[PDB]
Amino acid sequence: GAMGMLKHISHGDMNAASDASVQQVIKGTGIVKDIDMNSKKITISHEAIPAVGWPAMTMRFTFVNADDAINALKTGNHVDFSFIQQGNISLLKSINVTQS
Ligand SMILES: [Ag+]
Repeated sequence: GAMGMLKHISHGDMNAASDASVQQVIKGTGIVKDIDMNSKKITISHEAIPAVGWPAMTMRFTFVNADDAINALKTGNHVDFSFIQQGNISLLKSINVTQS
């Protein structure tokens, strides 16, 4: 059949929102340096993240649930991630592999 559904392809009609569950979810980047699903800690050598105000250091991030991203995640991989600060505990919400 002739499938030609005239939708707003014109990127300017903002009907969809990029936000949903962003409660100041602090985003950053760095190279994964270790993954421990057992204690749910992922030690990532992370860069200067100005959103939290932390310099380029190696530190572990606690995740709530092992996602498909976290499953396909490997050490040595340069990634961009998103977490929320909880005292000293950096609670990893989501993680994106940008360079493997
Ligand atoms: Ag740190």
